[PDB]
Amino acid sequence: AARFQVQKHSWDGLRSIIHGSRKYSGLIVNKAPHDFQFVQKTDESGPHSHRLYYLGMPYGSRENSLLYSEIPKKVRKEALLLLSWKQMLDHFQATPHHYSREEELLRERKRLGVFGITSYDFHSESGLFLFQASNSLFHCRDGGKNGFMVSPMKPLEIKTQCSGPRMDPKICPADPAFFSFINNSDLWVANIETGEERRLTFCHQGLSNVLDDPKSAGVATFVIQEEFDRFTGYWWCPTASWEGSEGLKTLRILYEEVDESEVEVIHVPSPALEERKTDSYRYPRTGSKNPKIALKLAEFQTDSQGKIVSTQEKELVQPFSSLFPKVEYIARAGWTRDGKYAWAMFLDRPQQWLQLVLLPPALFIPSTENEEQRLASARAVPRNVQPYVVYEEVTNVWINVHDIFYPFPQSEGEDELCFLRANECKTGFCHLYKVTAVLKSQGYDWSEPFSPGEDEFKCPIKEEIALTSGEWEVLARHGSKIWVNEETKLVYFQGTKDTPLEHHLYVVSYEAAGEIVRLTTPGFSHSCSMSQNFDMFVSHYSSVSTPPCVHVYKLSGPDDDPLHKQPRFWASMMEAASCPPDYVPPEIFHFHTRSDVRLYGMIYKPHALQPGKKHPTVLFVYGGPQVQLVNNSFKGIKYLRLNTLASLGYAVVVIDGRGSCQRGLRFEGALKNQMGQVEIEDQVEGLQFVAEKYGFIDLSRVAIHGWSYGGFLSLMGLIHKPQVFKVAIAGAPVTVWMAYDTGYTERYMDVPENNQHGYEAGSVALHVEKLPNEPNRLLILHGFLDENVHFFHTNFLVSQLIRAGKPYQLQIYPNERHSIRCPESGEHYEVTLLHFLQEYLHH
Amino acid sequence: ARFQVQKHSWDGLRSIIHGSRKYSGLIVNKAPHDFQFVQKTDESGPHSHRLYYLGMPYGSRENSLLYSEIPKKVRKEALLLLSWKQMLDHFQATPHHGVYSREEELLRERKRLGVFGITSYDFHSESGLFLFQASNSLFHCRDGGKNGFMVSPMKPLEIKTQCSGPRMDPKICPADPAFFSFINNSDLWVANIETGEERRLTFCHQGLSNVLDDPKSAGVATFVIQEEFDRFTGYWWCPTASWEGSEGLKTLRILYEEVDESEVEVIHVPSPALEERKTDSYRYPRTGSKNPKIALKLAEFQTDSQGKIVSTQEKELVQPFSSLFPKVEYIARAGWTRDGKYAWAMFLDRPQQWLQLVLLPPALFIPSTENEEQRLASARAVPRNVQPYVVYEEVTNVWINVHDIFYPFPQSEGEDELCFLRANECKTGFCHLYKVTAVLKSQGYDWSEPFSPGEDEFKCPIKEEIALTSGEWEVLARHGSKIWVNEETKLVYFQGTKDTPLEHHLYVVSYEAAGEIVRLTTPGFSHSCSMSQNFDMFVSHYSSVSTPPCVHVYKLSGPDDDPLHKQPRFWASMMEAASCPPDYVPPEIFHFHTRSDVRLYGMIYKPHALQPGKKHPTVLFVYGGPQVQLVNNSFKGIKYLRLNTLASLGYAVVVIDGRGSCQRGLRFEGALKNQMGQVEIEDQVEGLQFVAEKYGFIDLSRVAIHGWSYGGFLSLMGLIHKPQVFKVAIAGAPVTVWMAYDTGYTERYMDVPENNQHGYEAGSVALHVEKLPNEPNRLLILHGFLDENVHFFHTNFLVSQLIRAGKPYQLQIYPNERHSIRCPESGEHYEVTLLHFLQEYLHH
Ligand SMILES: *C(=O)C(CC)(CC)C(=O)Nc1cccc(CN2CCN(Cc3cccc4cccnc34)CC2)c1
Ligand SMILES: *C(=O)C(CC)(CC)C(=O)Nc1cccc(CN2CCN(Cc3cccc4cccnc34)CC2)c1
Repeated sequence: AARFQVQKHSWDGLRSIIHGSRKYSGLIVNKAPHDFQFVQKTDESGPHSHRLYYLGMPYGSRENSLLYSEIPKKVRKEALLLLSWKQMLDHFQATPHHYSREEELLRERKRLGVFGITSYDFHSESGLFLFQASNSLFHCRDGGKNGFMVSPMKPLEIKTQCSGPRMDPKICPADPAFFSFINNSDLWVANIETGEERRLTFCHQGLSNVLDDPKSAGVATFVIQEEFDRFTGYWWCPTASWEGSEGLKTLRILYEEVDESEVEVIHVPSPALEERKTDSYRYPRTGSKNPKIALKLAEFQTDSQGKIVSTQEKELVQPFSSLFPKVEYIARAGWTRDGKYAWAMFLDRPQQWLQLVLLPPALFIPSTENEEQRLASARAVPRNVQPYVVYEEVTNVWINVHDIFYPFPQSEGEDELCFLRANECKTGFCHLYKVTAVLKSQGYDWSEPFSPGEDEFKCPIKEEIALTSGEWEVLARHGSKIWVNEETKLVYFQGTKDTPLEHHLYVVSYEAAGEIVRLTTPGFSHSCSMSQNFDMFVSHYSSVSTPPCVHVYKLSGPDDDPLHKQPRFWASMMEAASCPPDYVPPEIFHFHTRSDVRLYGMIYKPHALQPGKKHPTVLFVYGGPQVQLVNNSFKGIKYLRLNTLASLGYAVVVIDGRGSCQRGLRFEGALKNQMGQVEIEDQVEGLQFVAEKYGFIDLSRVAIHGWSYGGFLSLMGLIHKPQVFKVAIAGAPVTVWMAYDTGYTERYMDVPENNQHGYEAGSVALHVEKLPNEPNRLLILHGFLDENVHFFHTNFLVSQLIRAGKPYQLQIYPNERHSIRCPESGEHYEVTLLHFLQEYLHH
Repeated sequence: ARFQVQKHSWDGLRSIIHGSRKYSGLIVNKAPHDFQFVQKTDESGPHSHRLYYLGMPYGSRENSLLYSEIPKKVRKEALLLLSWKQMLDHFQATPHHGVYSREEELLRERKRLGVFGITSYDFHSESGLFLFQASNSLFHCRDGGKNGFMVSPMKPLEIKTQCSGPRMDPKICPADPAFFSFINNSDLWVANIETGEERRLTFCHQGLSNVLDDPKSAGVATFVIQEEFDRFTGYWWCPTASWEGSEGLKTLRILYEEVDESEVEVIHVPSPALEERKTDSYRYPRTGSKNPKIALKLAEFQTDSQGKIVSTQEKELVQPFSSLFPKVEYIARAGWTRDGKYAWAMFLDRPQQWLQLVLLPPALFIPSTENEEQRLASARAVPRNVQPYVVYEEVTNVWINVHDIFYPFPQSEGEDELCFLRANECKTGFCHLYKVTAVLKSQGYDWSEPFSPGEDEFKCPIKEEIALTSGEWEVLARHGSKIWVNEETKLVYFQGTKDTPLEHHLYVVSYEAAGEIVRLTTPGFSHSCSMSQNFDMFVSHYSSVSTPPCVHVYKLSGPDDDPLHKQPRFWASMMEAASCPPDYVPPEIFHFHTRSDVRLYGMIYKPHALQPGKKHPTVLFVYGGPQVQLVNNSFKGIKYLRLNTLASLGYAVVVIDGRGSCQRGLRFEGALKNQMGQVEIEDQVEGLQFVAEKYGFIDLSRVAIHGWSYGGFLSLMGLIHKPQVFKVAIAGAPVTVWMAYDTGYTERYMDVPENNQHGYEAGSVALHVEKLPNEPNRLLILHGFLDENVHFFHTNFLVSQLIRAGKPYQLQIYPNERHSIRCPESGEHYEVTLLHFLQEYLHH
């Protein structure tokens, strides 16, 4: 019956509430160990079965370092073993003073907040570790022949004569004496033992005008990093070969060569604000030119002493653009484990057609200006050498790039490739298939200019067995992977089989496809890392009510029944923090829309709730593709401010409407070509359901708040439902889809020329006449340095608001990119949110 | 008791502001300007003169070239309104969507030009040639002279070019109007307008793809020169031809500034095409950092009797500019003597406390060459009696204000001396006219021998220095003000504050027998005048606080034997004063004496329909910076209608010209030296407290402070230093960190940062955010995103500091505006926002 009134605090009152909420949280940000490597110990006398390597922030450190824990052979059943974190590196400052533009932008794109060592490459046979640290390259050795340290060793720096940063370092799998890196947009190798360095590619001239120097080798460009989650542009061949009678060893690297010549240039302000300068970006806006791309092959020869004797740039016998004319993007690439084939995952520009293509090294010839030498090379390419399209995925929705492709070893003289593949477009749910392609030879004259027909290189599919099926998903994106045991014929995977609210670890046979066994405990969402010996796994898991823990599990039982190996709790890497007394978990619910679609939501109930009270409500919204807000995992680290709102007496509602992920392609596909037009309808149905079910929602006092897609929908809510939403707080909103990039926008909306109606309807800056004529209903927030949702979106929205004579409030975070990382900015944002709601969320 | 302003809806405030601004859009940029008088030489015709000018008549959406006919006789008992005749037949001078090239766009911003169309023209009276920019190209037309006077609009002929990109700063050759000059891609060109021959004279710009590796320009005024020294050209035609060639060839000369910006810091400012998401690069000398390396050079070319360009030559000083003039940081001004015998330059040191006027004979310049032997031969051939002459030197412990008045007389006494009129402020601390005679005595120099000049090298003996004016008032010599000299009558016409600092008047004094100064303009108005070169007629553009501007033509009439006492007789009107709206109430000017016994002027907009015993919420509208006077007897309804609008809603509006403001002498302006922020607020608070005591209707518990640029800076300073005086601040385009501002402005008033760490720290509001309010809705920041003078950086940095100090703030940005709000939608939104912020938050 009655309306609850939030206590109005002074600004300094709100500062103390926010500072207190964070400072006395009873939770620490990014404390979990990660990037796990299991190594077996081979001392029968010793007490430890394994050493476990990982990245983590040890006790009395402010930065990530390389750590190990000892896994004992036996544990007391009636006792909880907390593994001690041992340092690998002796008192070593990995972080630079107070990063370069290259390292800074990479941390923004990989969503990395923590300081210090953020990744390492590891070679198990040799026990070599390789990593970036102190704006240089370092390495150390542990296990293998050398044996296991019992105290922190000092990491050996790798000296260079190169100018500028050495990026994306990787150990050569065939010979760990060698590693690769990118320097000034070109691929280099070095011998880590001898210290010899050698440039392999010569794309980057190093010209004074950078915009006249538009080619790179081995580099993932802006859209590939930001929209396709690929951070490398080169891949070591896993094997050596032995061509020529001189006894030389050949090592190979597949790399993407890019030319950004025709790609539009935008300027984004640089983080040194006092310098009043911008950085230049090759930013493909929707409908404009993406980079020109090709796959190429770098080869070098080595003697028995490890000297680099010769190097060669090799390219496809006919141009990439001739062989693969419909390919806009290379999503992924790699090699078969025998090095027999390079492979690439190719996408068309509409992102409705994917090909998995094998490329034999024999299809690549030496790069040359000499047309006669090139023709001699092309004449020598055998007729039986060709690309093989071993898999093709087609959809009328869009291809989500799935990272799961596992090719099995071939027999000698076998013209088939068996592989595991995650495929969503077949059933509309991402599932594991065992595929057998026949490598069909047509015979090709590579000396003639090439024009591929329909189904050029297309391999017959002899067999395609569903290992999984149903209205749930195998997780195949954004870090999710499979692990394959070829001894037991088992594939381990993560999925939503038990519930869309929880990630679980599962195992199924790929030989006798049948029973799926769950390996993780229901009531938690799990993120797992499996030992390459399939004897142990780590689970990073949480629930809405329980902060995250990291536990080590032993897979135990008879070796003759590997599918039914039992997960046994073994030891803890990190115990769950106490759920704070001031923190009240949200409650997950579900409802059916008027169209009988099931939606999940969660509610943060006003704290110390009294009956007969209607409370002012904040609808917290993301609502975009590739994200699920509502699941059974701990929200108090990333979304503490929602608990803070509930503590002051706001109800907080979160709805996963149509367009959100982990519900299949059809569910996500509801927003195709009509972003903005359907998401608000589901949000309002959720709000009305929560009001009817729970009874404490004041529908006369609803705020809408979100960031990025959530900022976009906050403005759309005020435009389409001005009687529902009293106020909107729009953080980093997309306001004009024509200003957003190719990779994201075209996937969901097509190009502007093909979807004028959708682009117009979905661009909030073109509908400012429908925004409120009353002041204090709209707050816009934006990081000045945002390289994803450019400040331009807010600038253009403001320009339109002025033209339409509409009021607005604005806050800028001058030192922030897309997400607020600095504590002062984060606190100021939260204080501003509390102040805006207390002053302006009224009936 | 407390008056409460009526609370309106946002759309209510939009209606009030939209209604108010109909009047301003009727009168703003309506005045004709850039006047040229030409006498008619036809006794049969009814007109004594044709008067050319720029104007936007009612209906037109752009400025065009116009003329009016001045009749020989007028009815004494009738007011003649002159007809505005078009020169150009249905011609769009404005480009498509009013989108100018970056060069033309930035020049309009720096010259404060609001109108579209033709904004300037070059005129050659003998030939009747007009030359002007239009439609991102160059045009010309002819009228008067040999050709005779048009009776209907002619079509302007475009000048064809093979040059790529804009042709900037076009000028007619005074010696030969067949030739004109222009700048193309940072180099000086000349062209023959009759033949169409074009020739590049300078080769500073390599045209490299990396622009930052291409840092030299010729003929160009750089960023600080345009923004802070009010100079928009970097070259000067020699007014005469010479004939030193024995093939009967004619030599024409151009003096030009060559600059090297190699060492100057680079900043990026967003470009006005927001959707392109790009910036333009600027060579921005921040205070304490490097200015451009500069030199004066000489471009020569030879022409035959048929007007063909036979040859060209780049010439430079026989010893480097940096050797001859080692303490010179800036070229303020340059030109020639009327006979072309000497180039001259006005040089400033880096502290801007030492100015030199220097003659440079063309003989001191030798051909540019890489060949060291040829250079030494050239240097040896320079006569020993050729040298620079420092004819005048101004020194001060305050600062040099660059005065545009330097009038060299022809050398009618002989070659040993130069007589000149000069405006000088540092001598008495008030800007006054002096007649100076310098002695030009050759020391004898071997120019092939290197020499480092000592103190007072080239310094001329001063034979005579007569004060033509004196007292505690100013001759106006800056920002458009000039003198006119009639050498027949020995009279100099000037504008000044002799009658009152509140009014500009036209005056005349003899430079032969300096004595009585005669005022030619009517008291009770401030006048802006244009004098005929024949001294028979003048125009006055004039207004008062109560009367909108009019433009009247006056005849100077009376006996020719007594020219000093010629009567100004009203002849005709170019523009009558508009009717004021009924709800426009003029502000009231007052003065008061500070506790230190300094007289300060202010004005008050009284709340409309004021009732006694009521205290009203108050807006202190502030600029408070150097080079500006807000309080004078001129019409404020064009630029400051919004102050009347505030008064109509029941706000009191107060304006105080504190110490630091101009038109009160160097000592008064000098009060803020090395301590910007620290004295201006004290005077603002004394003014406010005086107005509250004198007028009795000021609620001192409800005062807002509001200003733009220096006024934005002082709005923040008021909130920091006087938080109990100012309930709210609205800070527009504030300077928040003086260390981020430029060399020319900041060093003049504040020295370099290393010499004035205390003053820079105390005056930088972004470094004192801890003292800004912990209560919301006391601070509104406004800034144009594209501001190329007060960079958005100032607001961005202030916000970054406010966040770190945990302070609340409100922010509005004008994404499509540079420094000043030019778009009507932006202007309306600003004024609506101002009224909303005051109605909601100016309380208690
Ligand atoms: C704003 O909404 C934009 C721009 C930044 C689009 C307008 C946006 O969000 N774009 C976008 C691009 C690529 C991928 C995504 C979705 N990812 C967001 C980050 N997320 C990491 C993550 C979050 C929660 C839990 C979790 C658990 C395991 C691994 N990762 C995560 C992955 C999805 C959005
Ligand atoms: C802001 O205050 C800054 C930055 C834009 C300094 C922080 C500023 O104002 N700078 C500045 C630089 C050079 C010269 C000036 C002073 N001029 C301003 C324009 N003004 C034209 C003018 C205005 C009103 C009346 C009037 C009457 C006759 C002639 N001109 C004018 C001339 C002075 C400021």
